[PDB]
Order: sequence, then structure tokens, then C-alpha cells
Amino acid sequence: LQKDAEQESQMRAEIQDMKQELSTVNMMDEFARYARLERKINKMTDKLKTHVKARTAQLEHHHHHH
Amino acid sequence: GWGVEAEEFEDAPDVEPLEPTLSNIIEQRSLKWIFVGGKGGVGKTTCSCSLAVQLSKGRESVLIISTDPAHNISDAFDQKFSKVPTKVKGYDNLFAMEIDPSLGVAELPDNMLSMGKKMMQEAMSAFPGIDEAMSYAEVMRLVKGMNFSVVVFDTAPTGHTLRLLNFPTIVERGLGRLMQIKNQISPFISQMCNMLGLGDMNADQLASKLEETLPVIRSVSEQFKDPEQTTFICVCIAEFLSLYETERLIQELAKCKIDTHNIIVNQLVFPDPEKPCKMCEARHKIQAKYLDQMEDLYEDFHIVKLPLLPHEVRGADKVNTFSALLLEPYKPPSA
Repeated sequence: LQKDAEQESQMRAEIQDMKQELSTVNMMDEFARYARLERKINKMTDKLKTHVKARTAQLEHHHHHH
Repeated sequence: GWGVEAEEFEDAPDVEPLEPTLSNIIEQRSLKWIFVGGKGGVGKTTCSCSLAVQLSKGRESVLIISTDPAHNISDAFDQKFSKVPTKVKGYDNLFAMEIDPSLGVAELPDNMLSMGKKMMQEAMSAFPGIDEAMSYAEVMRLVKGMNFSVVVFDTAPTGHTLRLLNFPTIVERGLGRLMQIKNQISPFISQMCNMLGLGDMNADQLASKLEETLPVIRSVSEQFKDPEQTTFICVCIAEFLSLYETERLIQELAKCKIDTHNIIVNQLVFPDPEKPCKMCEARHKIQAKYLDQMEDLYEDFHIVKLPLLPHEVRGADKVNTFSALLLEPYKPPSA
């Protein structure tokens, strides 16, 4: 019941919806739509990965204490 | 913080497709590093040369560094070149060179010290990423000490150009390995010299070699991330595979925070009512499809179009012709 969990759930859900839409796009005929969608996916994935690494660093701080 | 959003005041101007020229490059007087990459062969090389020729008019002195394994730069200018930069015929400001794919740092720019150097280079061989970056760094140190107003890179269509654009990061990470290799070679050097050759002087060498090149590397790193000082120009053709690799290149440039805002689409065919050609009409149909996709997706770029020159056109003249079509858009062949 924390925001960092809720944020990840929403980001993962939105990334999955975007990937589901990208499966519809033909890369050859409508390349611009495919590219713009892939850019949004990569941006949101990099954001999610930075958030996950931050929470992983907090876990290491607790699990393997300094 | 306190200012008005400035979009309240006069609504918003409408999106104007950017001019299909490279004049924005010329007007950027702050640019000192200009990379010309993308997947291209003769076209990419001729584009980079034409860019240099037009840059020399408004600048003080311009350099041409060609890391392309193919020596198409020497071919196009009708003059051969080498590592030492030479003046180009008919131009006072132009200077150009051709660096090897191995970057020509196999020989760095007593015999015991030579042996210690050979040991260093041989141990560095086991790490081609760090060794390639060190050879990039030696080249950049030479060109920086040369103190030119702007340099243009005719880069290779491979991923080694991406490595060149991240060579300060590779060096910064590889410092540990370099110190380890130095720590394992130095005592042997010192021991060998003392025990058998009396002199110990050779041990002091190579100590301050890394104490002043590193600030230069850090300055270049700070300089590449600056859009005002560094920009990438992508060369491609209006086919799917080329468009796909172009988008991948732009994405990886964004990752490295290297700016790009100019694209060059060459080898474009324009059907002429005189001298008809059906295969040109089909190639034009394909090119039109993907050039519309490009003008939709790359609205934030200067999309400079270049027509496929007839095969007879070669040498400095095609360079001269391109040097104009990069500043004035080509006119349709409809008489």
C-alpha cells in the first residue's frame, strides 16, 4: 500500500497496453506510428527501470546494511 | 519560476516544417565537432566533403577526419591523403586526413622503454573496447592541440562510431584496468633495468602520460554533450531498411545525449519526361512512400534531399554540385 508500488503497477500496465497496440502496427506501411509508439515504450521502460533500481538499492541498504 | 508561461500571451505558432538545408549548421558558429554518420557509402563521404567545403567559406580553418575503412574521401577529392593533414587543392582553409580503422595508434604519436611501451600496447590488446577508446583519445588529443576552428567526421557505417562518441566514458571506466596493467608492467621494467642495465630512469616514464590527457578527455566529454558544440548528421536513403537503421541510430544518439537534428536522404530518383525509365518510376514509388513516412516522423529535423546523380558524375564536380544542393533544395525535373 505504498506509492512506489502503485506507480510501478500503473507504469507496467501502461507499457503493456502500449506493447499490445504496437503489435497491431505494421512497421513497413505505418512506420511513423510504430516509431513514436516504440519511443514512448522505451522512455517509460527506462523510467520504470530507474525506479526499480532505486528500490533495489533501498533493499540492499536494509538487507546488506552499511 | 515567477515568469508567465509565455504561451498565455500569444497562443502558439503553428508547426512549420524545417528548411531542407544545412544552413543551420553554418550559422552555428559555436560548432567545433560535427559528425556525419548513418549507413552510407560514397554518398555519405561526398556529403561530408561538401559540408566541409561550404563550412570553409564562413569559418577560419576546417578539418576532415575520415575513420571510414573505405578511403572514399581520397577518391572524391581527386587527391590522395594520409594521417598528416594536407591542404586541399583550390582551397586555402580546407585540410583533410584519413585515419586507419585501427586509428594508426599502433605506433604512438631506451629500447627498454620501447619494450615497456610494447608490453603496454600488447596487454591493452586484450581489451579492444578500452584500447580502441585510448586510440580515439590520442587522436582527439592531437586534433585538439592542433587547435582548429571546426572538425567534420566522415564516420564509419558501423557501431565503432558510437564507441568513438562514448570514448571518454570508456576511458573513465577502463582506468582501473589501465592502472592494473601499469602496476604489473612497471616492476618488471624497473627490476629488469636495475638488475641488468643499471639505469632506473625508464621507470619514471609513462607516469605523467595519464596526468594531463585525462583533463582533455573530460573536457571533450563535456563538449560532446553540448548541443551548441557537437551535432550528428544522419545519412540514409528512402528505403525501409535504411529508415529502420536511421531510427535506431537516432535512438542510440538520444541515449548518449549526442544531439542530432539534420537528416540527408540521397540517391533520390526523379522521373523526367525526357529519357524515360520504368525502373526509376518504381524506385520513385517506393522512395515516395518512405519519404512521406520520414517527413511525418522527423518533423523536428532538417530533412535535406539529394538526387541520385548520373553514374558519369564523379570527383570534385559532384562535390561541387552537392555543396550547393545542401544549401538550396533541388528543383523538380518537370520542364
